[PDB]
Amino acid sequence: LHKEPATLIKAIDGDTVKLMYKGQPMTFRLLLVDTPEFNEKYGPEASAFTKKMVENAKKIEVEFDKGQRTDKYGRGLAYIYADGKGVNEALVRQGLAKVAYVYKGNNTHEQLLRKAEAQAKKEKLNIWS
Ligand SMILES: Cc1cn([C@H]2C[C@H](OP(=O)(O)O)[C@@H](COP(=O)(O)O)O2)c(=O)[nH]c1=O
Ligand SMILES: [Ca+2]
Repeated sequence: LHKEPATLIKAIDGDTVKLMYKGQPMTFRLLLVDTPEFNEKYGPEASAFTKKMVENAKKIEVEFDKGQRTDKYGRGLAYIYADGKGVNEALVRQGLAKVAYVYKGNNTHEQLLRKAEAQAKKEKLNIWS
């Protein structure tokens, strides 16, 4: 897989973000994770965490997996990085997302994220509390 440039347009919630990618505005949905919706428990904390991560970043990158790059809603499906750090993994590591929506052929970072989830669950963090 390879990292490509993008710039923040706007934070949306825990696992969606609006980015400019190849010069066009797109909503991105983070692969392999699921944050609570804003109205659910840890929803607000998940949104705040992703917001801080992407807003503070000097450099946002998007990384597509091997499979479909857009979902049925026209959202881009990617791993997103903020100053080289995985947002997807950071959320799971902090117990603010669950590994989820693991579809065959877009699952390159599955095992890396499951290892993160295990540590968050061990630490009883947030969702796992
Ligand atoms: C993360 C992801 C979600 N989706 C679709 C599946 C779910 O369809 P449904 O809307 O019919 O439930 C929805 C979950 O996204 P959200 O968790 O943002 O709601 O997004 C994909 O198709 N591919 C993906 O990789
Ligand atoms: Ca969600």
